Amino acid sequence: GKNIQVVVRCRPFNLAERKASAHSIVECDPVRKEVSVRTGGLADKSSRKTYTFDMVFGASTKQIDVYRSVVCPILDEVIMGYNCTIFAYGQTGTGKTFTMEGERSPNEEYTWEEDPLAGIIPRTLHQIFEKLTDNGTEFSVKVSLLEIYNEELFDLLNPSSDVSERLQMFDDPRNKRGVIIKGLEEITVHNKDEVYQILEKGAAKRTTAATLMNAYSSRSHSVFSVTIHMKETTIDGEELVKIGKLNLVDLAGSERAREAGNINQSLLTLGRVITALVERTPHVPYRESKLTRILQDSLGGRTRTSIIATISPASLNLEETLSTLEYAHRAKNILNKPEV
Amino acid sequence: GKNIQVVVRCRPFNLAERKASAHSIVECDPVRKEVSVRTGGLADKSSRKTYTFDMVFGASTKQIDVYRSVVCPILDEVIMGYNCTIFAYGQTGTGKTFTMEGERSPNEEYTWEEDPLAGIIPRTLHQIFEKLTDNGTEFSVKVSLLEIYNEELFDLLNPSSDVSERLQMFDDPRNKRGVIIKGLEEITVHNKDEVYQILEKGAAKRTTAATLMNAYSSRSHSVFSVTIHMKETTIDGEELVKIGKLNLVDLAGSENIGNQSLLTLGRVITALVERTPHVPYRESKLTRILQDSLGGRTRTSIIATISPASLNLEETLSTLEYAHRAKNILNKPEV
Ligand SMILES: Nc1ncnc2c1ncn2[C@@H]1O[C@H](COP(=O)(O)OP(=O)(O)O)[C@@H](O)[C@H]1O
Ligand SMILES: Nc1ncnc2c1ncn2[C@@H]1O[C@H](COP(=O)(O)OP(=O)(O)O)[C@@H](O)[C@H]1O
Ligand SMILES: [Mg+2]
Ligand SMILES: [Mg+2]
Repeated sequence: GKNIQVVVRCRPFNLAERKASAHSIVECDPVRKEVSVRTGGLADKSSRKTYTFDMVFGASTKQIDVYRSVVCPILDEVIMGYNCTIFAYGQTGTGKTFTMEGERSPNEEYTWEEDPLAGIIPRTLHQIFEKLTDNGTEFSVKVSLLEIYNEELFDLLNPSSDVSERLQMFDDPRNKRGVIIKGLEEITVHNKDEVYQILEKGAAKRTTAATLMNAYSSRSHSVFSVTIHMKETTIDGEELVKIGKLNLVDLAGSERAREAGNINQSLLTLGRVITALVERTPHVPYRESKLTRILQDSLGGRTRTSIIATISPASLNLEETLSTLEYAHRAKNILNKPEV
Repeated sequence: GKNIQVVVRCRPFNLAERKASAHSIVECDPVRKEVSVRTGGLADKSSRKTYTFDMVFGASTKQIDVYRSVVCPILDEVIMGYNCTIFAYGQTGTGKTFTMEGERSPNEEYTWEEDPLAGIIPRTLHQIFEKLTDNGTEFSVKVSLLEIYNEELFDLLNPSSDVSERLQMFDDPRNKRGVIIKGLEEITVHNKDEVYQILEKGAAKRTTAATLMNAYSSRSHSVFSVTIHMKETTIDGEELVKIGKLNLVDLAGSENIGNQSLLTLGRVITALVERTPHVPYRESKLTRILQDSLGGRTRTSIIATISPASLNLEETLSTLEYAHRAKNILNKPEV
């Protein structure tokens, strides 16, 4: 048992894999919580590696089910006044952004209920407003969106100023763990719907940075953070002031010279940090990377942390799929159970 | 190079690339025969990267243009009685098979006019029958189709034989440059479009092999060889006996670089272009089977296919470097 949870989500086939005559090599067993991969080469149909995780989601798993099993328990902790983090890890094209943000799909004007393709960020903001409104709590909601590319922090919500200028990050006088990112824009969200316009502004800026600086999303880490100030009151029950925070991280693809070197280095540090938090090993290498330094005040002070590892089912991507499963296995090691 | 030609064919964006709002990072200039890749963001950048080749084919290039430009001169030499080869090299999904055999229109074939989607293989077979009949040449055509996977040969046209059966090569006593592929099926072609029927049998065999032997086509080399026996008679002229051969190779996906067969082919080509002492023909089964071609009097051509999207920047750059190393041409002045 842990406050740290590692799960795997397999996506369905894409057109390119079909056209290449790829074959299915992944088998997902949600009940036993295992994923098995056929790794055979020429004339080898008998070899297949099996891994076990906290949860396993197959190709048919819907958005709402990932939200209910993974995010719900975590948002509960946040509402109680804690700081938590959720990561999306995997090869480019396997579903990280689909999982973290989701899509709207052409159909027009959305009621109030959640779009079936909506991701974690959208559903999270919707629930915060719904839950806090229903219980009479006095609250305020603000979000921020920064991107880490080539080890440099870029604000994706700052209206003006936009161009290039990095943002400065330095340890601030106060109790340890935290850091201060000066200038980082913090947009106040007034209603549950307002989350979609905010994302747009972010996406638009994201594109400008990719085109005029080659800061492609597939090669950068996206940190979307939501902070909640809460104050509830009950007659004959004292008043409580709480502050909660949830970091939703869409990591760079796991598959220039150092540009990719730093990426591999940032992801590997994250692995070191996680595996460390799982084993209790005093001292975790937070400082070894910009990514882990920014989320330090989220991973340290006890809280729930989850990692969603996305993979492809196709033979054409055997190598990266195995790499992703290995990385996930290293983060939190859980033995396979008997009876195949 | 002279007889060795290296060209580039960039494909159009695909659905996945659009839906991801991918950025076009390659520019193809057919007139200057250059390919440029944007590696810098264009606000700082490290500048583009320009390569020059014998020909560059943009995204709008149609099948008939590639044929008219790359194949015609080559088939002319084949009909003269020579051995030639054409390769399609590149990342899975860039157009190797679309280029080498093409596709068929889901409906109306218009029997007499080549399906616009027809690739090099079908067009070639059709032109062979048309040209030799028109000049009254006595001739016969035969074809073979094999795939190489993890250095093992598999016959795709042998109706019998189980899937796990491989072919064994042997040195040909009559020619040091040649090889004998024992038991390789050579189907006689009696008329034009009968090529499609033969291509289907091979595809069915390839599917079986993928299923029962894990020989995935995206990780294998496919070698289609057509042999033409010719006897041309002209009263008051000369009586010519000829044998022509054309090998059409659809290579394994280039992302497979990182077995070594692709690097051995690259080295063999570089050596032929730069005329260096020894050509490493024997360092791979692919170059060994094709040694009879590539050598002696022969025109050789490599069609390198690429993607224009930022999503495949990595593999596209790799392909361009491989193509440049095979035959290095100096960039003209930025003029
Ligand atoms: N679980 C899934 N269900 C449906 N489509 C998915 C799923 N995972 C991935 N996809 C598809 O794959 C594409 C690429 O994944 P998306 O997340 O952009 O990027 P990445 O995997 O690089 O984060 C999307 O267009 C989407 O249709
Ligand atoms: N130049 C091109 N013109 C038209 N379609 C192309 C071109 N290049 C690629 N495509 C399309 O992209 C896909 C490429 O797959 P394929 O032809 O199998 O080649 P790759 O062999 O190198 O796997 C096919 O769907 C094909 O129709
Ligand atoms: Mg993404
Ligand atoms: Mg192909």
